[PDB]
Amino acid sequence: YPIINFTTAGATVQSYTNFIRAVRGRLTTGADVRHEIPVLPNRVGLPINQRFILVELSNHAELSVTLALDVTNAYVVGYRAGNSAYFFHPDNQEDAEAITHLFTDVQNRYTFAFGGNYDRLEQLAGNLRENIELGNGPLEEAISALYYYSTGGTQLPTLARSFIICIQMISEAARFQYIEGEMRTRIRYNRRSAPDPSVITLENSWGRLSTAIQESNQGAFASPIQLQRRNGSKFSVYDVSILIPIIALMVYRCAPPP
Amino acid sequence: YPIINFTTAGATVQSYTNFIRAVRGRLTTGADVRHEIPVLPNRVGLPINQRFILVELSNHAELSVTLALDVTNAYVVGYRAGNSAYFFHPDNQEDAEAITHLFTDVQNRYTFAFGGNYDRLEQLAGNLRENIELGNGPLEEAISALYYYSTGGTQLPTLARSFIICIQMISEAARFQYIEGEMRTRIRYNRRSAPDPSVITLENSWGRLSTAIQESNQGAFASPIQLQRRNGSKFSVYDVSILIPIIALMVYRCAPPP
Repeated sequence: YPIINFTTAGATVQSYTNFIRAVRGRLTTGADVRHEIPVLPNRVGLPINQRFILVELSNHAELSVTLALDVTNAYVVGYRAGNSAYFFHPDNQEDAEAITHLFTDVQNRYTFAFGGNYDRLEQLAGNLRENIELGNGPLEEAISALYYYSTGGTQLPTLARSFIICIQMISEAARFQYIEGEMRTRIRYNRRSAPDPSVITLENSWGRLSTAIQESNQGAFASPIQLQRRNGSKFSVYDVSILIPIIALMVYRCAPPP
Repeated sequence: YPIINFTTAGATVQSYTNFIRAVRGRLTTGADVRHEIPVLPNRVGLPINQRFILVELSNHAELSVTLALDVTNAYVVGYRAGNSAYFFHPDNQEDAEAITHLFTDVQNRYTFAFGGNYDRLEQLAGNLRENIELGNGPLEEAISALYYYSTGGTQLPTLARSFIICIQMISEAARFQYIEGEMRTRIRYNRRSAPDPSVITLENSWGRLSTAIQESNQGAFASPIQLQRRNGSKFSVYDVSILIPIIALMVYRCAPPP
């Protein structure tokens, strides 16, 4: 499977930008663009040989970890650290079967009993997304926490907090140009901050937006989608136009009409 | 006032294309673009020195006539042929006052008792738009009919039929890329044909479309606009997106929101 590498050591908005750009390029085929927004491959018919891409993250402590992303949704399915492999609980049989093709050479393959959705992970971490700080520093630390879990070194709540960080800085940033933009700013000023309501609402709405756009009438939504501005105020979306510069990838919801 | 010249003598899709492109360039300031579609100047505040542009049409018989277009709507207000000037009946006082600045040097200025809208003109011509043929040949003839009206040579129904032709090949073609496209085809194959339902519906809907677009929610229309395909079948418009490559200019309906 394709591997993309990134290192938090001495990262810059440019090195981070190139990274997210490469991930997007690996996730999508260019075969499906809907209102200038690329759609991810459809799960039905997709061969396993083209089901995942790996992201090898390294940090300043010289520790490495490899995350596995499912190409049909940009979801982090599991990771490899040294000799072990951990996978979130598959939510179906095809998925439980697909992940058997990953990190086939690791000696210890483990499957968590919990899944990788935010609700579960915020529960296991004891903090909400609004409270977990994002930035290069938090990512640097997450690579170590994820790495040392494999050696008895990391606690369950820290494993969960670390995934929450990795998922927003990689998968969420790859899906939304808006969110990747928020990360680039944290990196530029070396800030470390929790995500505001705009980031969180977009994260929560990715699937609804992907459906609304794909089933819009010439780009017009049948019913508006309410989002939030950085200052917490509501803001309705009625057309795919305002989202073109905000959303980068869409999950496959339906075939395009003639 | 700016003058654009066109000659039907030996015209080609290219010479016709350059012409309509030049007219559009004179009509609009570039100061107002709404969803990638230029909006014509607003009548309120517009100085008379920037109220019109003249189109000097010449034909193979070496006859010339100069049409006057109102910049705020691309409407043909009148023409000059030799020593005389004819103006459709102004529908208000500012307009009756504005046209007093045109063809000030002609010796005989006449103002028709009828206006220049299609309904009136189809009545005076004794035929509907669907029945009057369009092409370079029909335009060539219209320049002569319009020219000889000034010398007792043309009959009222022929004057009206000739305006109907000039207006669709100049004003209507300048407003819609779609309609200019239909003319380019007539010219290329030297066809001469009456306009189909698609052309006519677009002509009829220019003002509604200009309002719907300008008052759309992020490009979404509050209520759909029904148009017709070349084969007479209805086709609903819900978003400004499908019109971007169809409509070239819009009449000013309202100020753009923040």
